[PDB]
Amino acid sequence: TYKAPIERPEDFLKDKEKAKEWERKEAERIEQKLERSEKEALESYKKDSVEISKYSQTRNYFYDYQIEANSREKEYKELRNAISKNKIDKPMYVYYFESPEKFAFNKVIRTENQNEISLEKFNEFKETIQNKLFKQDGFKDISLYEPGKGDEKPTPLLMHLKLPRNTGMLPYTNTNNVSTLIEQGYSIKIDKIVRIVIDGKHYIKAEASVVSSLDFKDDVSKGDSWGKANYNDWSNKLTPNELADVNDYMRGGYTAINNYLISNGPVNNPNPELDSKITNIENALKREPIPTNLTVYRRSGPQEFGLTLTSPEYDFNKLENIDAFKSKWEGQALSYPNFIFTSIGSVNMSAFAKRKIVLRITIPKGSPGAYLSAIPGYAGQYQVLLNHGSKFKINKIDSYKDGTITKLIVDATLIP
Ligand SMILES: NC(=O)C1=CN([C@@H]2O[C@H](COP(=O)(O)OP(=O)(O)OC[C@H]3O[C@@H](n4cnc5c(N)ncnc54)[C@H](OP(=O)(O)O)[C@@H]3O)[C@@H](O)[C@H]2O)C=CC1
Repeated sequence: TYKAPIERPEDFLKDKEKAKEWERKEAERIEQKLERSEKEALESYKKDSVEISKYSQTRNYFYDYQIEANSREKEYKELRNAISKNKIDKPMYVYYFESPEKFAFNKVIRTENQNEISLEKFNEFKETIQNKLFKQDGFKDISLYEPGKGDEKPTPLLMHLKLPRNTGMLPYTNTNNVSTLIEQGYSIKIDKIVRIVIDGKHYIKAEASVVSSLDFKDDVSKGDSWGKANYNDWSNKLTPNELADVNDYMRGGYTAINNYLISNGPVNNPNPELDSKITNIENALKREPIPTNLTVYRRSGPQEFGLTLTSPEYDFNKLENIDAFKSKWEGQALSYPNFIFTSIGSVNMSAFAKRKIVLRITIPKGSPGAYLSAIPGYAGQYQVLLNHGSKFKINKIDSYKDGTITKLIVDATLIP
């Protein structure tokens, strides 16, 4: 067992004194390990925390070149480096106030004036967050103790998150105060909710845990290394016909196959030649299932969400359309009759430049799928192909501006 340079428990609980005392000692310790470029970036964060954090959330959805060209990128990289420089040797429970809207809870838990939360609102929230996984991204300031009478409590919802071992964590001094920065970039599940009391006021204390997954985002190189490490031998695991049908599908056969599946052709107008191809691709995706929890990205178009390019509801530049889309699709299961093309990379691609929906899918361990880019000769970038007839539970929808165009990020989980 590793002896920490500055000893602490996994949870400081309500002990603000010992927490701040440890946070000050560890801010001082890490300061010494930091680079000038990193220290300078931490000074840039103090002043412009909101814009720097908003950037770190949606930076990986732009083109590879737009990332290298952005004036906010070096600052992101340095801050990322400073936090990643101090990975925790053991877990740490962190505390932060969250909006219930972060979990698609559109109802008011309790007003500022109100002290009580009703059983009705408590149970409705529990029903909303239960059996779901929500992605948490971008730079965030967190607390190392449970807030008390004297501390700032901006929402009736308190997140009590267990950050696992090797999580990047950066404690730092900001004038007289001390704070801890995390980059996030993980799936959380809320296991239990408790109605706690802080200074004669009710608060929902959400017990959250990190459900580890691979998320390469814009690091398509690291993902390509992963996919090839696991799927460089996938071709030899298939029968000559399975490989032939997989190659044919990837080399342009996908159009006839997916259109046939979307139109319910196996029932309406059966094509036995296409049915054999489908049977073979599906079996090939079941040979070596996704070995670890893997986050994939899909540039989705309007028809996938019952819309058209001419549809006024697809204009996400009008807020009313984002609200309408969120209302209709949050908490809903999205079925794909066709095989699904996804990438290990979140970056924008030339062929899907106009696609206003980014489908961020969390593939759980053991799901049918394969990294097809481990087979040369395919138009697609860093592809992972998901089985036909897959269901995606949309947990949360977020917007962002890809220049003039407002686009959506749909946080979906592949349902087994
Ligand atoms: N899209 C991506 O993020 C990725 C794509 N690729 C590559 O992109 C190329 C073309 O792929 P792509 O367009 O994604 O392939 P699809 O088979 O998914 O889509 C082709 C057409 O089908 C429609 N469509 C797709 N899914 C549905 C659905 N469930 N219901 C209704 N209509 C649907 C699309 O319309 P609409 O868009 O309006 O729904 C589109 O016009 C291939 O070479 C592939 O390898 C590779 C990796 C990732």
